[PDB]
Amino acid sequence: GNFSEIESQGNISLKFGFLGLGMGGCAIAAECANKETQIKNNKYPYRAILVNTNSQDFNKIEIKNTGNVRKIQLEGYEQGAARNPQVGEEAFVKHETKIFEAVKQEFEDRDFIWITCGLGGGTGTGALLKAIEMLYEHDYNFGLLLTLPRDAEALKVLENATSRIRSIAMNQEAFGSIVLIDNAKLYRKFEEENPSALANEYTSYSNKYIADALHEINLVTSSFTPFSDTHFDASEFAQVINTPGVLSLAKLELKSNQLDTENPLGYLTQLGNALEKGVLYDTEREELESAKKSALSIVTSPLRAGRLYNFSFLNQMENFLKERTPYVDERPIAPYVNKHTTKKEEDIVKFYSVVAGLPLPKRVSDIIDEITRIKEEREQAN
Ligand SMILES: Nc1nc2c(ncn2[C@@H]2O[C@H](COP(=O)(O)OP(=O)(O)O)[C@@H](O)[C@H]2O)c(=O)[nH]1
Repeated sequence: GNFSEIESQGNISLKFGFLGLGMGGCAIAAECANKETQIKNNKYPYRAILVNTNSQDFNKIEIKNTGNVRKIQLEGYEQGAARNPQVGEEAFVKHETKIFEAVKQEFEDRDFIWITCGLGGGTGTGALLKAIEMLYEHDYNFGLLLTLPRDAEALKVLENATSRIRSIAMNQEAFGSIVLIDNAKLYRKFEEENPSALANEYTSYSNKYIADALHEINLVTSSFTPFSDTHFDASEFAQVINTPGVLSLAKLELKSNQLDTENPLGYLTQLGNALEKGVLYDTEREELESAKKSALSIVTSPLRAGRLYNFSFLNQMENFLKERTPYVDERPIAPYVNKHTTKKEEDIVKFYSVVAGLPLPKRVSDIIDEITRIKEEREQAN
């Protein structure tokens, strides 16, 4: 996932600000913060505030960019394995001042704010609600970068995740989009992608994967030249990110030969399958049919551009997104062109879509059953 080439003649759309909450919540934000880029004067375009109980792992987290990040610790809350949300609630409150004071300065120019939290835990999970109130009462443009625990995480944990999802989904109107991350999915992906890899490389993989996923789209929307008036530039992007509800990012890279306008069903399926198999969490057609906003950017070389971006294509795409999200306000099928392209990736046609205003995924539903299975069986034994 190297962007050295693009970032050079490219540029970001929004200046994100990640508010870390808990071990995992800070692991991601920190990962997003420690991102060097070839952009114009700003190796580290992202800033973050790591808010978590004083632990040995948090006291371990390494930061590359000094000054763009600030660790905030909470005394007398070395919870640990306890994993009690309410506790994490008091902690954030008892230091509410010492925190916001750091948010009022570290984010004096952040177009958006990603409340990165690891659902299921106790610290982050608990403060996740008090953190939203803070950024809300102080009029900010924030979103929710949450992660869905896996089954092996045991009962208790799952109960915590579910507890907040419900609270969130019912107050989603009070803030931006919710970039849900399915740890179960990513975990199951890392096994396929790298079958030989060891379990000690997971987190790194995911964090570095979630960071690039979020960063890649932010870079694409404002690093290429449009082929027409239909745009999905920084301005439009900012919209999809401020719309309440879950957000699903999709990506698909194909070759010019593979892509056939005469026989679209061939690749359309892939795009339709790649759109269902989100980058961070799986989503079915049913859930997409209730999306408020959509967008699909196509990036390719200057030569394959004029040839590919014909009348038929543009429509075939307009129809694709159409059947996928019939109730979307507007379907900006904005095709872009990249001049500074490598002849190696010359015959490549990349896709980038962003579906917002989506309902809760099927995963959260499963996490409700896995908790039910346990509780029920725990009594079927009595
Ligand atoms: N993607 C990712 N998820 C994590 C990481 N650390 C923890 N998590 C997830 O977040 C959940 C809560 O763990 P953690 O954040 O350490 O608990 P907390 O510190 O009390 O908020 C776990 O069940 C994990 O699934 C991480 O580094 N990366």
